Amino acid sequence: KVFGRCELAAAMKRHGLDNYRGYSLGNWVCAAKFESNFNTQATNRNTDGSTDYGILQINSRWWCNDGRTPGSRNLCNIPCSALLSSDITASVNCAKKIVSDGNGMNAWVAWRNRCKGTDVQAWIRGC
Ligand SMILES: [Cl-]
Ligand code: NA
Repeated sequence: KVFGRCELAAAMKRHGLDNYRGYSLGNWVCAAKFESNFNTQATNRNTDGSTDYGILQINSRWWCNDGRTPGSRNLCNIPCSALLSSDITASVNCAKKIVSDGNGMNAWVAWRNRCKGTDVQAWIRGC
């Protein structure tokens, strides 16, 4: 599915992402907008052979097993296919692991380049 902004904010809140590890909800909405355009089926192939999956574009080099990323790890203990459903639970639970791993939300390329250092609370305005 492709979420609307406030619909996704509400779903992320129901999944406990709001203020997770101190990151307010707007951070997560901004990250999803710029990673995937709020699209649970988004995929992106990288020139290192890894792929980014799902609404938070979680990458197969470290976080999920797709069977095709040489020498990679699977720290979320899931197949990457689980990140390509319309239910965001697997993405949220893996994001919670990622964000607790030692670099916070800096693991997300789109967040660190396009969200961090902006007024991210604006992403939940009107919701
Ligand atoms: Cl604004
Ligand atoms: Na992997």
